[PDB]
Amino acid sequence: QVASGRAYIHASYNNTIVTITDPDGNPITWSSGGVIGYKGSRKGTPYAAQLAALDAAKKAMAYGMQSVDVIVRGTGAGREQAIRALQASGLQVKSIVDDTPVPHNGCRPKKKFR
Amino acid sequence: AKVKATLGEFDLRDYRNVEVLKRFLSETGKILPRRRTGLSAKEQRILAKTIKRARILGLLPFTEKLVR
Amino acid sequence: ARRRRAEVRQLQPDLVYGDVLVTAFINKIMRDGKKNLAARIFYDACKIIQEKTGQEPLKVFKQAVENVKPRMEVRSRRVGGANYQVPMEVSPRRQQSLALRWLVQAANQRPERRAAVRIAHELMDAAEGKGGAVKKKEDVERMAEANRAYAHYRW
RNA sequence: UGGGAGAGGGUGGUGGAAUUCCCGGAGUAGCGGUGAAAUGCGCAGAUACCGGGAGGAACGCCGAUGGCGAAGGCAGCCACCUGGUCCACCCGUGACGCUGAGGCGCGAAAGCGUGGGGAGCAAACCGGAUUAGAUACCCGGGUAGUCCACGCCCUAAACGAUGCGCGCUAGGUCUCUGGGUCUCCUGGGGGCCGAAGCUAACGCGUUAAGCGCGCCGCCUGGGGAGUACGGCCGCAAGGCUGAAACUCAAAGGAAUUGACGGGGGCCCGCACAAGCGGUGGAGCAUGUGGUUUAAUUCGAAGCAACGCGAAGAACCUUAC
Repeated sequence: QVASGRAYIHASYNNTIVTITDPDGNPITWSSGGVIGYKGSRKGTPYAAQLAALDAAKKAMAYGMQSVDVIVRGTGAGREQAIRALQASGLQVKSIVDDTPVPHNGCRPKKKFR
Repeated sequence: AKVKATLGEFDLRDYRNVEVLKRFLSETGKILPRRRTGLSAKEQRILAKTIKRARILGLLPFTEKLVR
Repeated sequence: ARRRRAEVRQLQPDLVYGDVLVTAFINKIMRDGKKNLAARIFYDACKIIQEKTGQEPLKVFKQAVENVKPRMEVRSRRVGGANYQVPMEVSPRRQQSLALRWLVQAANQRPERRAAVRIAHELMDAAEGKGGAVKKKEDVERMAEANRAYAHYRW
C-alpha cells in the first residue's frame, strides 16, 4: 500500500501499456489495452489508451496510490489520450516527463522504418 | 533572439565554460540550431565539437527528458 | 445533397393536439398518403391510452418519444479493409426521425390484430420506456457505446 | 613566407544513447503484430518498470541547399602521422606548361579467401496472413552478409547522364571560406534566376550546354548483344576487349493536343449517404436469348436492345 509512486506510459501504435510503479521503480501494477478487453487493432486505439490508464489508475488507488510521476515512453496515438485518464483519475499527475528512448543513433532499424 | 546574442565575450573553445555552454544545449540537452544561436558555421562548428567534449567531459548532458 | 443543406419541411400541426410532432408521427404511420386512415389509427390509440392508462395522451406521447429518442449511433465506414461502425451523436432532427421510425415499426410488430392498439401498447411501453422501440434505442446506443474506441474515425 | 577552413585519409584510443542478451527486484494474462488478422512469444511469469553487467554495431542534437576529396566517397569526440586546397606578401626559379594512347595506382555496394567477431538488420530459407494462386508486397522468425585484419574482386543511374586545361563574354541573388581600406571591394568554392549566345526542345548560361584553342575517349540505325569466339585478368562469380549471321522500316530524343491514372486540387449529379417504395422470391402479361417445326419473317445487343420498331398479328395486316 503506497500513495505516491511512478506511472509509466508505454504508448505504441499497436498497443498502449500503463504500469503503476512505486517511487522505487518496482511495478505496483500495470495495464494494457489487451487487458482492458480489446484485441488486435483496437488495443492501439486512443480511447483504449485512456481506459488502460483508467484501470491502471484504479489499481493505483487500489493500493492507495494518490499521485505519481507521469513518465511517458511511446509515440502512438494513444499517448496523449492516456495522459487525461491519469489526470481525471483522482490522482495528482505531478511530473509529466517524456522518456521516449531515441538512440544516438544506434542500431539499424527494421525494414519497416526505412 | 540568438543564444550567443545574449552573451558577452566568451571563447567557444573553452569547453570548461559549462555555464555559457549550458545556454546552447536544448531543453532536452540537444544541441541548439544556428537559428537559435546565430553563430557562423565556423562559429557553430566550433560550438558543436566543443559541446561534444563537455558531454564526454560530463559537463553537459547527452540528453534531458521533456517535462510537459 | 452537395450544394445546399436541404432544410426540413415545416409540418402542419395536427388539428387535435395542435402539434407538428404528432403530425410528424402520423405520417410515419401513413401509407400511400392515406393520412385519414393513419390519422384515426393514431387518434384511436389516443383514446386507448386515454382509457387504459388514462392520462394526457399528448404527455404520454412525448414521454414515450423521449424514452426512445437515441443520441448515439454507429455509422458504417470502410476505413482500410475494415468496414467499421463509428459511434456518432445525433441532431434532434434525426433523433426524432429514428424515434418516430422505431415506435411505429415496433408498433408494427405487436401481435394484436388492429393497429391503434399496437400503437397504444407501443406508446404505453414507450412512455414506460419499454418494448422493442426502447430496446432498439437501448441496443443502438449500447452498440454505439460498444464501438466508442472508434470515435476518432468520425467525420 | 605568414596564415585559414575542412566528415580529406591512416593509426591508436575513447563517450554516451539505443537495441539485444544475462542477472537481481517488482508484477500479471497478455504482449506483439496488421488494413484486419494470423503466425509467434508469454502462466515454465512475458511486455510494461528499476538497478547491475556483457557484447556488437552506428554516431541523434549540431546537420545545412554546408564543408572536404580526383573519383569512389567522407560525420560521436581525442591524439599522432599524412595529403589536397584557398588567401595575403610579390620574395625566389624563369615556360620548368596542358593533355595524355598504353602502364601504374585508387575505385561504393554486392561478392570471394582466410581468420576474427557477430548487438540490430537481414538475402537465401521457414512459418502466418493476402490471394484464384503469392515462390512477393505485410507480419513472425531466420542463416550467409552486414563489422575487423589482411588478400582478392574492379562493376554501378561509378550521373552534373556534361573528360581536362586555359582565355573571353551582362548582371542579380543566396551561401560557405580568406584579404582588405569593412557602406564596399578583393579572392576561392557551392546553389538559384537570368543578358548575349547556344540549344530540336527541354534548358545551359562566368560552376556554359556560349565564343575559341590544345589533348584524350567515344558514336555511326534497332535488335541480334555487351552476347559468340578468341585473348587477358580473376579462386569464383565474372570482368576487359568485343563480332558476325539473321531481322526489322524503324528504334529514338524533345515537346503539342488529347485520353488515361487504383496522381492532386477543386466542384457537381437520387452517384453515395438519410429515407420511402420497389425488382430478384410466386403466378400471370409482355419482350427477348436459345431451342425446337413448314416457319417460328425481320430488325434493335450495355448504359444508349429487350411493354422497343409494333399506338392493336384470327384472315388482312405479313415481310415467313
